[PDB]
Amino acid sequence: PCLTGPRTCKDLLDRGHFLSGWHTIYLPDCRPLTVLCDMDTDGGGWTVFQRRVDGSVDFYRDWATYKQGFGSRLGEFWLGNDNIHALTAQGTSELRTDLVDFEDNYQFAKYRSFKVADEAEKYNLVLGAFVEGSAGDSLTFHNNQSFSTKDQDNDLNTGNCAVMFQGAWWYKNCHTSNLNGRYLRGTHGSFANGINWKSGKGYNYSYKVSEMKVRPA
Amino acid sequence: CLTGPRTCKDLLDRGHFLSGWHTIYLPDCRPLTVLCDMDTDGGGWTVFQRRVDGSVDFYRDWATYKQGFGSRLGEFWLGNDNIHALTAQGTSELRTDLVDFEDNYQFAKYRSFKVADEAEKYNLVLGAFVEGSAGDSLTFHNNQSFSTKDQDNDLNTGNCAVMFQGAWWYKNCHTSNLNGRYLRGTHGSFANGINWKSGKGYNYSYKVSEMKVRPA
Amino acid sequence: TGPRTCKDLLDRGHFLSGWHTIYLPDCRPLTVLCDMDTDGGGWTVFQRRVDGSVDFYRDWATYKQGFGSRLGEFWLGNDNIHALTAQGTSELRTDLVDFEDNYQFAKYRSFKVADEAEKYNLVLGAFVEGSAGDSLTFHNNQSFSTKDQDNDLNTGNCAVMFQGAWWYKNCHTSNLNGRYLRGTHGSFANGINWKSGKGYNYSYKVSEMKVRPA
Ligand SMILES: *[C@@H]1O[C@H](CO)[C@@H](O[C@@H]2O[C@H](CO)[C@@H](O[C@@H]3O[C@H](CO)[C@@H](O)[C@H](O)[C@@H]3O)[C@H](O)[C@H]2NC(C)=O)[C@H](O)[C@H]1NC(C)=O
Ligand SMILES: CC(=O)OCC[N+](C)(C)C
Ligand SMILES: CC(=O)OCC[N+](C)(C)C
Ligand SMILES: CC(=O)OCC[N+](C)(C)C
Ligand SMILES: [Ca+2]
Ligand SMILES: [Ca+2]
Ligand SMILES: [Ca+2]
Repeated sequence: PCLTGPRTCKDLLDRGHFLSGWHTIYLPDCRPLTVLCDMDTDGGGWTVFQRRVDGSVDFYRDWATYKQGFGSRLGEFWLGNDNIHALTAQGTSELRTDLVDFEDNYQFAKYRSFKVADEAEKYNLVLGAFVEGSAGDSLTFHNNQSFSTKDQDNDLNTGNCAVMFQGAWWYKNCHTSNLNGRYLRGTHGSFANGINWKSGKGYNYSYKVSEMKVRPA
Repeated sequence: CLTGPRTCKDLLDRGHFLSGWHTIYLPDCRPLTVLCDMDTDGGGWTVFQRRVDGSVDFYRDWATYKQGFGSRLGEFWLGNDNIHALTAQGTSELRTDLVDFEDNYQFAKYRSFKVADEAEKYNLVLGAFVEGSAGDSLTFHNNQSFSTKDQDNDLNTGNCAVMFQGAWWYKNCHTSNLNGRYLRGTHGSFANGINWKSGKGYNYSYKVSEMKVRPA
Repeated sequence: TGPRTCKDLLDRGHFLSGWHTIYLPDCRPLTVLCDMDTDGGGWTVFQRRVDGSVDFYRDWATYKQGFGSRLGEFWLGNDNIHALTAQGTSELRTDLVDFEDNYQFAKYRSFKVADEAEKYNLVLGAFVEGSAGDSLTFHNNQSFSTKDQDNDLNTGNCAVMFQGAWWYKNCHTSNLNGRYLRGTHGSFANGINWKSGKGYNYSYKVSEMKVRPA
């Protein structure tokens, strides 16, 4: 009953589910997990692990919360670090980042591979090559970095990157990207604490939509 | 049934951490797709009422409140038969969540909450106010049949549901009216909005409202 | 056996609109959107525009298999729409909203689309009623045209001029798969347009196309 069923969003597309939405796939350890499949963007078949859309969900959360995931299938959410690792351990998944502004401009960025280690390794980020994408690289800077929340500081910054830029991320010292920052709605005066992608709209603009998704590379 | 999930609390305990529509099995093993709020106040809440944008007409008749109405994609009332079925084993709390148009949030938690069957006209059986920023505006409605425009069971020589375009355990008539008209903030009209008297009062209609239960 | 249509589901006490799985006459599952509210309820919805978030200017293979998101806009796909209609008599119905929240509709006694061999050909009954007027009878007995597949009768490219897919003739009175232009637009007839409704220069806020047994 675990071997009958699907294991990625790509499988489901291959089996003729053409509509984006929440489907259940089976983890490599046979745990069933209800994921969001984007069956439309760039060929379709993407499993979506992060999604901001309207600012309705608090993303300024603690380690246990980022661990297990939070939010709503009906809106915004983080799939959870255990799940993101589970999905990306064994094998090779490409990463697509899709973004939108409040002026309705669509941007993206695409990476060759994407993997996060387990909690023992603080969900460490293993990033392949920037392939292309009109949003430009603002993730490579964050390669080989542990992931930090406000209540657990694993960055290379003598202070707390998560309290400062008000998010949660593979911070370094601190970031060129902050997709789990505060939903600030466009141009903001405050520094780099919005849904920010430095090479995109920069440190003072917070996107309307953001999605981070994976697909078997 | 029986092994599977009985409540939204079960589903959380079993590792569904994301809010959303899941199917649970009632005290009678009838399968029921409900909305689980896996986030608020510990999570594990089954949500039976939701206003969010004003897209759904709530000024409806008895048969409609009976069976429920609305959309999983937005606003809805789970239906009185279902709400009764859900709280029959009268040991589950009520939380009322409310958001204004400046994103200021408020709430009100009650220690038990139960509605009788249609025979007893979905009478409201409410426990104690425990805590909450909304102030308490539900108690006043304890031990009262539920009325809709076409089924007048209030203590008011007229038709309360008509006079406040809603449906409720109306007395004479109300201090709370969460099924009233989606009036969008301050309104001139009297007490016919999504109103909670002790909250923002008789002339302010909230942006969001949710009524949810969980086993104590 | 189980759920053949959204009407079945309503008859079984699913009163809330939303995505349910039903069983096509071949017995293939399909998760469809049920509108359990409008005009008695029990409608299976095969098209929906709501906010302009999804690109509808797509190619034949894409309209074939469907595209979009259960969370928003989408086209159920022509194979599914054919599967969905052909076997029985389903009764089309269109719901249009303009930006001043004015509501209009049209209803048709029957609605069917042929298979891909016949170019998903539109086979349409008579106008029952509709305050939107009738901007679709005009399109009866016409193959589907995508920007990349031209089967229209303007030897120019209808789909390209107006950017959308439809059973185009020479060219259109309705264009519900056109560009989400947000109300009044200067460009000609390339929005979400229904000619007898708010005409060739207004693009609705919402549009839905849904079917139900007669
Ligand atoms: C991820 O970051 C870690 C730090 O947490 C990086 O580890 C460091 O890697 C350098 C070389 O890249 C190591 O230097 C080597 O070791 C000896 C010193 O004992 C030196 O003499 C050798 O010549 C060699 O340079 C360094 O020791 C090491 N630091 C730590 C803290 O272990 C690691 O390289 C990063 N991983 C990737 C794939 O980038
Ligand atoms: C930080 C965060 O995730 O919010 C919850 C705080 N808690 C669990 C201590 C009440
Ligand atoms: C008021 C309301 O809930 O609508 C139902 C009335 N009827 C009979 C037209 C369906
Ligand atoms: C709109 C709705 O579902 O209730 C009225 C019933 N109708 C329209 C079939 C008479
Ligand atoms: Ca530090
Ligand atoms: Ca009375
Ligand atoms: Ca031509």
